[PDB]
Amino acid sequence: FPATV
Amino acid sequence: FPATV
Amino acid sequence: GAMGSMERASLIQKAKLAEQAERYEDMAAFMKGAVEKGEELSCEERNLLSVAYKNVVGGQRAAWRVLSSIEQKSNEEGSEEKGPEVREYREKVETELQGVCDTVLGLLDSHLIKEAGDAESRVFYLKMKGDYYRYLAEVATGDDKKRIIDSARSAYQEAMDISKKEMPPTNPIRLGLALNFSVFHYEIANSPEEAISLAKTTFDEAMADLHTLSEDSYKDSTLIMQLLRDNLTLWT
Amino acid sequence: GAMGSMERASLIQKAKLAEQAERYEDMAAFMKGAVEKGEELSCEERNLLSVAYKNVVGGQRAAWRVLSSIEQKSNEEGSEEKGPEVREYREKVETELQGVCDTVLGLLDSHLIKEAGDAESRVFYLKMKGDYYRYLAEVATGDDKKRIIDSARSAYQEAMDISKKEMPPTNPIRLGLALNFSVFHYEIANSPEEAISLAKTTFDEAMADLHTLSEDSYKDSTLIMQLLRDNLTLWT
Ligand SMILES: CC(C)Oc1ccc(Cl)c2cc(C(=N)N)sc12
Ligand SMILES: CC(C)Oc1ccc(Cl)c2cc(C(=N)N)sc12
Ligand SMILES: CC(C)Oc1ccc(Cl)c2cc(C(=N)N)sc12
Ligand SMILES: CC(C)Oc1ccc(Cl)c2cc(C(=N)N)sc12
Ligand SMILES: [Mg+2]
Ligand SMILES: [Mg+2]
Ligand SMILES: [Mg+2]
Ligand SMILES: [Mg+2]
Repeated sequence: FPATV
Repeated sequence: FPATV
Repeated sequence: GAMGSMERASLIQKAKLAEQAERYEDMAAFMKGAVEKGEELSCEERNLLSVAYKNVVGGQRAAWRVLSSIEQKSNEEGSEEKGPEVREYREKVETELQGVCDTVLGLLDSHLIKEAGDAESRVFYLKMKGDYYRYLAEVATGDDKKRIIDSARSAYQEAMDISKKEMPPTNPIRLGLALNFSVFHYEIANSPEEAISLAKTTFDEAMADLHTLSEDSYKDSTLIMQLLRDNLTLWT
Repeated sequence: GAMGSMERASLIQKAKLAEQAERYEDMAAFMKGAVEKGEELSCEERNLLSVAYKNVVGGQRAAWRVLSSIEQKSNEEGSEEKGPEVREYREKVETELQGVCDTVLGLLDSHLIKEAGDAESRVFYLKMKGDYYRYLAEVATGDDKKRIIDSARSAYQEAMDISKKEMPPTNPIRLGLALNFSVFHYEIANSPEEAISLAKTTFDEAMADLHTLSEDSYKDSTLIMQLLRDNLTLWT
């Protein structure tokens, strides 16, 4: 999965 | 802490 | 409101203790209680709210993905029928996740967003609104999916528009908003080109503004810039 | 009983799914429902019950230790008074932990232990009884502490007596019981010499019985033997 904040 | 199972 | 009898300051203090103890469900309940006191939230308080709910929903999303993967394998050709249980339990986790998202969206609509006038509060809350509609979209199907997707897009877009007018390109809220909206484009809206373009433009405009920053601000901004680069590497 | 309407087999299946999803509270609720069906538990089912509750209470214990450390620092000379909040929140976590232990002990007393006649079930449940009284003892104070401590000791001792008569010295249930009873002696009963003696004797008697084991059983037993050695290294 891609990075999110 | 010591090991327990 | 189970927290109605506790002082606002005590709720905030207990949210910080719950964070240290990695008790994120408690942390979220304390922050929900704090929001329901009706006063605006400071920057630190906004981040306590977001950390708490992000951890709660993050665990739910991770569990949902495990169960959905098991469910899909049980529905492929050749697999043995194991009954309704995998679907039922995936649905239970999904309903609990949707309930958390509904709770957060309810706090934003009553009444955090409408009282948020400074960019750093309003953008933060609109980013949250996009994020929690995005989590709903991850589990939605069909036409409900379309309206949920558009609500996420609309919230992210309003946040983007404000952030571009009112924040420098290195502002960590602006950067994290762009990171997440880029992921929305890639994973939710089936718009990988838009996702890549947004991540690249965000990264490059932040790069050019780093010279204005102190050492501590530089650290905060470059951390999120590295996540933009990480995603670009995953996608190209 | 919230699980009263779900089939026993479905509860077991969902407990296994919850384990894969790292949803240990759900896993424990499913297994509690399975126990409350009234039938004895198989070996696999006993381990699903124990894994579920061990993870739940383990998180509670970790949180309690964080909060208790903060509470003690706030009560030392020179520290600033920050009000009742740390104590209150430590107490909340403590009460939830005690409730989990009371629930497990209630399942053992109604009616798992009294129907458990084979050593591998009876020893397992008596070990659990000692473990959950031990977790109560970790948070108990004063005279209540003494009676809780003696209940833990009594359960561990009955389990030890059966295990020595009915199981080989490498049996993993027997080994784990001895490991945990040794920790009880060191951390709860203020008996470090008894703890060290038990760990050493257990390790040495298991060593001498490894020759009887298959490769898979050897792996299971030596894993727990290494924990006995780890504790001995921590204590000597
Ligand atoms: C205004 C300052 C003191 O507070 C913050 C700013 C930015 C972030 Cl990201 C953050 C995260 C926090 C947390 N996890 N407790 S406090 C906090
Ligand atoms: C029917 C679709 C389009 O909308 C939803 C689905 C699921 C949930 Cl949980 C939810 C919460 C919402 C809110 N608090 N505004 S809208 C919404
Ligand atoms: C009888 C066999 C098939 O089942 C077990 C034996 C021993 C242990 Cl330790 C264990 C842990 C399990 C789990 N975490 N699901 S199943 C299981
Ligand atoms: C008063 C002391 C000696 O005993 C206890 C304290 C706290 C709890 Cl949670 C508890 C649960 C118990 C059970 N289910 N048998 S005894 C017990
Ligand atoms: Mg007040
Ligand atoms: Mg553009
Ligand atoms: Mg039946
Ligand atoms: Mg002896």
